[PDB]
Amino acid sequence: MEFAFYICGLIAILATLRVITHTNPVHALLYLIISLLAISGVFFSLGAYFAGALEIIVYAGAIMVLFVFVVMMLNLGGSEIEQERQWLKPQVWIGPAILSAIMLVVIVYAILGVNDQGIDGTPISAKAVGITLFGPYVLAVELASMLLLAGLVVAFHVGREE
Amino acid sequence: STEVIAHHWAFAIFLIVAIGLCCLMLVGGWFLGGRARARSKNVPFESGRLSAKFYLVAMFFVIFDVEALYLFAWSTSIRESGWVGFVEAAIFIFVLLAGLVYLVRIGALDWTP
Amino acid sequence: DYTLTRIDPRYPLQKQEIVTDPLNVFMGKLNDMVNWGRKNSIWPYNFGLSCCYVEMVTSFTAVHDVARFGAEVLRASPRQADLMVVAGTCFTKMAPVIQRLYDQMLEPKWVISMGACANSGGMYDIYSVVQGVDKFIPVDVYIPGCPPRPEAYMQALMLLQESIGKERRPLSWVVGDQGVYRANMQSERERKRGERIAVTNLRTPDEI
Amino acid sequence: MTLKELLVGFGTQVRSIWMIGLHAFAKRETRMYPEEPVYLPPRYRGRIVLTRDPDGEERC
Amino acid sequence: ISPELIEILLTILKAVVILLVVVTCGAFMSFGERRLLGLFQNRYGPNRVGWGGSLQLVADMIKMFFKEDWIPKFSDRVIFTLAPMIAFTSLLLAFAIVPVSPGWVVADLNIGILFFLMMAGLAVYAVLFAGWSSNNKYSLLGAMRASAQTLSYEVFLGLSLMGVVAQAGSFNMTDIVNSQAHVWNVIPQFFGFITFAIAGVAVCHRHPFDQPEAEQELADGYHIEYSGMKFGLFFVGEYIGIVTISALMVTLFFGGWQGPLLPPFIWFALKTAFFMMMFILIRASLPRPRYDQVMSFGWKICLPLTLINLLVTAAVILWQAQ
Amino acid sequence: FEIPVGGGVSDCYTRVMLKVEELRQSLRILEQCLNNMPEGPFKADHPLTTPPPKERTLQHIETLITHFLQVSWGPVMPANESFQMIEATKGINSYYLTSDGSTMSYRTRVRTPSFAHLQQIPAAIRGSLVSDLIVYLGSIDFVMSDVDR
Ligand SMILES: CCCCCCCCCCCCCCCCCC(=O)OC[C@H](COP(=O)(O)OCCN)OC(=O)CCCCCCCCCCCCCCCCC
Ligand SMILES: CCCCCCCCCCCCCCCCCCCC
Ligand code: SF4
Repeated sequence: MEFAFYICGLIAILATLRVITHTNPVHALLYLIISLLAISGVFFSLGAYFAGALEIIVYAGAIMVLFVFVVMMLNLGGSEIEQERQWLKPQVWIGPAILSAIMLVVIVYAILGVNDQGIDGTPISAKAVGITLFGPYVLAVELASMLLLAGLVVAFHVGREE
Repeated sequence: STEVIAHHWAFAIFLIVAIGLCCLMLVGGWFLGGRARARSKNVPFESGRLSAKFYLVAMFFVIFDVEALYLFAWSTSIRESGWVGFVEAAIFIFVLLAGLVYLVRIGALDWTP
Repeated sequence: DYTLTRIDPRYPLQKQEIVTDPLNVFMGKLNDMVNWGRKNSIWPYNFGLSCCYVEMVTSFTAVHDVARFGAEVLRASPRQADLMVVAGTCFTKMAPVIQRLYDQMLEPKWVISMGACANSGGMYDIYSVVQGVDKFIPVDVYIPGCPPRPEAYMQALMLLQESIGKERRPLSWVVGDQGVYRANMQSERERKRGERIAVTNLRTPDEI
Repeated sequence: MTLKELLVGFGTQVRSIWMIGLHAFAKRETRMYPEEPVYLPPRYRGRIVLTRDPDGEERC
Repeated sequence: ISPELIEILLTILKAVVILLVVVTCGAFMSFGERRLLGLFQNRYGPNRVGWGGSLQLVADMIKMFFKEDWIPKFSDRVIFTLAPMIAFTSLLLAFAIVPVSPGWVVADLNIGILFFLMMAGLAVYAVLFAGWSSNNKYSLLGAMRASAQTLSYEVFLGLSLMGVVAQAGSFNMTDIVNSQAHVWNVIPQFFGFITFAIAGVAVCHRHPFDQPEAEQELADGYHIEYSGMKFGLFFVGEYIGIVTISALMVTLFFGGWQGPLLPPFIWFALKTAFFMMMFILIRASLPRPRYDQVMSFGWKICLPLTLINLLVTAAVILWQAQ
Repeated sequence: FEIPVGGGVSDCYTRVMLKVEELRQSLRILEQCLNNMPEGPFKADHPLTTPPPKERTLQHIETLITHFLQVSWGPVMPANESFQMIEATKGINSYYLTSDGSTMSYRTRVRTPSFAHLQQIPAAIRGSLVSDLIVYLGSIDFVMSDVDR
């Protein structure tokens, strides 16, 4: 339980670090596929079976398939991306990096001063999530379907060839 | 228990042996066999911008697959949720089918010109 | 009775030299089993050119069943195919395309010329026809006929099969001699002349 | 398409599958070269030879 | 020496035996593809390499091992090497949750068929990566068409599964195969039967949905640049996927290993092999539809059919449970 | 025998059923030929019949001479022009032969219908997809040797 969680977290952080510091869109997309697999391994270590299963079903199975589809649309062969590599110049990235660094310091200082007795890792089955989803969270289900409908119709209206 | 950790180790053994078998077969394919050189060997097979309906189909799949995951969560607890959950899933299905009918009737799913 | 050929970029860019047979019994058994596996699964290239291709696909059907020799996969890409069958006429416009399709194939590759057109230009001694496919690519097995009958194409397939069964190729590209060895087999003419001469009578052409 | 065309299409696919199975329960049409020799007609145009006189001389 | 370690080693040995049997029957299903097409087309197929052609597959394995393995210089190396790996391992791991016999299962997961669904997602990743990595616009458009097809059928694959999920009441394979102890699931979930059959055929790159044989004349197949053992990896992955979808179908709709008289593994093998022969019949019989027709049948027909099937299944289940 | 006709639209299916009905009519013609088959000569009695019948070549002298000068130099067609078009398997195929009185054809013109069909191709396939193009190519009944020759 501990080994899988820590290994998946380590390769997760390494993977997303390789995503944000890469120039090839397909290579970064593959790296974040690996990262999402790692987040789902973290979820399975924590006992959230439905959450990690769903991360590989749609988060690592549907949305980024559309991402690769758009990369296939554009055929990004490195035009106006790698010819300057301006995001690797230290005068560009050092400032925002120290911004996110002091933000991370503040966030982990807030996290480290809270109670904790550990996570027992008892599995939460998909039937309990289904019971709660169509129990006290029914408005969330229907209005999230409405949200998906709104995203669908706007993406249709904008993404047209004509 | 002993049985669950035995099944977990069997699954891990399946994982690593399948990975090693596929990688070993590719390694054997790449290692063996002599190599050739030619001029048009490294040119591609051409025997000597495309439309965004692919994106529209994929994004349609994304949205309908998220609504499908909602149905996946519902399906494992149909009996325990009672008739009220069935009714709520019925407005869910009605909204989904109304959206699909809308997409059909506007040529969004109609690929042909 | 062997020939050593190596390629290194007038076509073709290779030279043949007469070399004796060098053929460790472990390496010999490995070469025999490699050649057996190569000859029992020959993957031809689906290349539709002319009449002889129509007779090739007449060999490819159920009434002849070339599939029994493991030669029925018929890949449409030159990369996936092992054997190139030039079943047609080498026109001047189609000669560079034929050359490119031969170039895109990978070792090991073999060449079967089908018909008098691919053999020597044949009956078309004309301005727009290249007199033979051996002018620019090497050829392993020649078939005469206009078109050769399908069973003759299987006969050439077996001919290529025992040609492969007695040739030496490198097992790996990192250890050993990389040159391709091909046996100089005794030709079918003087081999079959022992029984072709003794033919005395044939059925008269007035019957079925 | 309507529902009628859908049922008609399903029926035609099932019919095609059934006829392919019926041909699968038939006899093989393959002439097994080279184990079975090819029957060729007497006037089949094949290998050119030079024949002989009945007296034993060459006829050319 | 300890009985717990003995049980663990026996379970590991059972899993390894199952995996080796699956890959060997995938290669033997390549051989059975050739032989059964020969039988169905009034011929014999390969029958001269060994007795009855049984040693042909060894010859293809030897040839594709000792053929030159070549990665194009213009192609990206890592994605080119990676795509057949995914196309193999995704459907192999999709098999990995099938219960063959009581006491013979690799992983008795609480999810199962969900893990099959995410391996199908990995399969669409495999075809997308194989298409993009070749650096060829023909393979680019061909694999885009194939990937859109498999998306358009993977959208309702899970919803066709959901009827059997509703009848079983859980996600585990053992509960699914034990809910068919009285009546086989092919009878109530007949719409689930046809929709899952169509989705499994389309998602596994099989006729009449196989893109590289859909248009060979445009030379736009995404396998066109793949050769050597990568090509054999692609076909072994496809045939292993045929075996996987057949075993999934047997354990889902046909009662799995449950049988009246024969041992359960014999019944499982017979039902799987019957569905493999059904694959041969639909490959050799069914003509290939046009691409927009495939889009229309995937979206406007199959998905509402799965939704209505799930609604009717829920109504019947709650109505029967007083 | 009967000549089939379409409804007025030249779909691929219409051409396919037209060729199927043509196959049935060809079976009818073959049955009619098999049932009542005339008995007589298999070559003409004209002196320009090339070659003459083989047995008369083999045991008569002027027939041997006619054979000798018709297989070696060739027959001397008088200087004239001739034309003949027939219904081939793919349409109408025509031969136009002009002779200058020699043993060779001064001009040999071969008209083939696949030439016209291949030129017709862009006027009908415009505004379609590529699978319709493959179906149209497979449903024309052409060959490249017909077009190019
Ligand atoms: C382990 C699981 C799998 C086991 C193997 C057995 C199952 C195999 C399933 C194979 C699935 C193949 C699906 C093919 C769908 C094609 C749909 C399509 O696009 O059809 C187009 C066609 C014409 O469409 P239209 O718009 O009318 O065109 C007008 C233009 N002139 O429209 C039509 O032709 C209409 C009819 C479309 C198809 C109807 C449904 C057919 C289902 C497949 C056949 C099943 C037969 C039985 C199998 C064994 C059962 C035990
Ligand atoms: C296509 C089928 C693939 C099957 C893969 C797994 C094979 C497992 C074989 C197990 C054999 C023993 C099963 C338990 C005992 C019951 C049967 C006894 C007689 C064989
Ligand atoms: S050899 Fe004869 S049959 Fe073959 S392509 Fe040439 S003309 Fe046609």
